Formats: sequence, structure tokens, C-alpha cells
Amino acid sequence: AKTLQRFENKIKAGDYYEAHQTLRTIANRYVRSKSYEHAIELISQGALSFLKAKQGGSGTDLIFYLLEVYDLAEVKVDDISVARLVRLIAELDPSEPNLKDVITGMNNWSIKFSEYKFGDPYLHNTIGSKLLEGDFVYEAERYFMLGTHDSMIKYVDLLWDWLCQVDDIEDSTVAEFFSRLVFNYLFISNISFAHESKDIFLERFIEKFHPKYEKIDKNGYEIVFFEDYSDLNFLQLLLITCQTKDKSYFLNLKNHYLDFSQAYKSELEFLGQEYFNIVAPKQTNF
Amino acid sequence: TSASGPEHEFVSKFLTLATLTEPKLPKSYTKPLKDVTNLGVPLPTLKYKYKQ
Ligand code: PRO
Repeated sequence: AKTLQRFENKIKAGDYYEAHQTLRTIANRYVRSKSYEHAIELISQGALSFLKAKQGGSGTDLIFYLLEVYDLAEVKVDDISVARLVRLIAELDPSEPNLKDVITGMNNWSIKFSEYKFGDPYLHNTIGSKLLEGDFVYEAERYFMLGTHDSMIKYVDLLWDWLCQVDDIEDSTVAEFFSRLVFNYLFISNISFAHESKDIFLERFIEKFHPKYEKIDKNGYEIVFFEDYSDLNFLQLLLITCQTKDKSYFLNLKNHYLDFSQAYKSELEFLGQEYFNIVAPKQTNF
Repeated sequence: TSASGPEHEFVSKFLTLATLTEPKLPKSYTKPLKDVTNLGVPLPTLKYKYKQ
């Protein structure tokens, strides 16, 4: 508590090298004597005030130092572990030259010390948002896809806002965005998110573009049938089809929509494998 | 109107056939993210540049 003051004195004074150097040698001593919680609090607090002071380089360096200690002390992914990283990600300038390196560092620690192949979902929720601030749209998409329920909300917004930015909208335009929710959530077998994000997205589409449609309902399932958006019908049917795991429905569906089958060739081959155990490759219709 | 009757009929019939019994995976099904091993197939890049 006492050397945190001497430190943030040196930071108000703009003595950045002294602040950095002093904190590190003091942090070393805590690591040396295996007082990891002390090093963790000192280092992360240090990183935070460099970032608040717009000293990207030194704050970034201290984030890597934190991750080094996290690794050393075998700090498991939990709420407290992750919140330190979330608090730090908040103060990162989206423009930091090593943003992606820092993100990869954080994510990689969360892979090593949890049972998630691709990292902690709650962490991914925050990383996603940062990436989007830097206009790193495709990276944000991935992290949201692998995130929490909040991430799903943010993902729909990301895609919805993007579609609205498009100057010359079209029949095939809406599907380019909508298909991304259906495919991505089908790929990770989150049927729930698939359905919920489809509903948010289609409602917004209806309320803004006033397409001609009628809701078709059978045994608690609903297709919003669009008179002018075949693509959108196909995509909704695709989701329900995967749920049934019935190869013949999958085949029927593809046989009816020959063009969409070609357009989504590789996506459909994968879904056929994941949901229907189809070993046979896609025979190319054209 | 009847210009899209053929596709309306097809969608309606397909939905009925697909939901004759409860689909193997329910709407609320979520594979635990702990068990997710891969991310499927890469999706195409969008034609549009992105701003804010
Ligand atoms: O790191 C540890 O485990 C001890 C407990 C408080 C700080 N030093």
C-alpha cells in the first residue's frame, strides 16, 4: 500500500521510467519470496495507472509481467483471475500497437488454466468489445461467438449495425449477415443462441424494412416466411433441420434450394458431418 | 399473395414433417463451451468495409 503511493507520485510527475523500474524490482522481490498475491496486486495496479496515464508501452509490459506471474503461480481461471484482466482490457487504447499480442497473451493464459480449448468465455466477452472499438470486426465476431450470453447480444448488434451501414441493400445482402448467426452458432452447437439471435435479428429486420411475411407455426416451432427473402427461409429451416439430425430432411432441404446449396457448399458439408454423421463428400451440383 | 405459393407450401410442409416428433436437439440445447473442439468452416469475407 505504501510503495503504491511512491509509485503514483512518480507517475503524476511523469517519471515513467523510474516508476516502471522501481515497481518491477519491488515486484520481483515479492515473486522471489513466493508472495504471489502481493506481486499480482502491485503489478496489475501498476499496469492500470500506466494505461490511465496513456503510457501504453509500460502498461502493456506490466500486463505481460502479470501474465508471467499468473503462469508462475499457476493462477487458475476464476472470477477474480479474469476480472483483473477485464479491468485492464478496459483501459487499453484500441490503437495500442500490441493490442492483439496482449489479447493473445491473456487468452492463452485462460486456455492453459481452464478446460476451454479456446479460452474463458467471460474474458472473450470483454476482448470482443475492445476489438470492436478498434474496428477489428472479424476478430470481435470470433470472440463474441466464443463468449457469453452478453456476447451474443453484442454480436447481433455488431451484425445489425453493419447491415444498416450498407448503402445499397439487397435480397442477398440481409442473408450475408443473418447467415453468420445461424452458421456460427450451429458450428459451436449453441442451438439456444442460434434461436435467440435469429429472433432478435429477424424482429429488427421486420420492424425496419417492413418485408412481406407470415409466421408459420407448427408444434411450438416458428418459421418467419418471407415472400422475397428465400435465403432467409432456407436459413431458418436449416437450423431446425440440424436439430432433427435426420439426413433425409437435410437432403430434401438442399434439393429444393439448389442455389443456396452451392452458395453455402462448405458450410453445409460441415453441418452434414457435425449434425448428421455424413461421411460422403458434397457432390458438386454444377 | 399466390406468386410465392409454391415456396410457402414447401416451407409449411417441411416444418410439419420436421416437427412430427420433438426434434432430437431441443431449441434450448447448448453444447457446453468446455466441450467445443473446433469452429467449423471459415465464413466468407463481407464485401463491405466497416466503420463507426
Ligand atoms: O501471495 C501470497 O500468497 C501471500 C498472501 C498475501 C500476499 N502474499
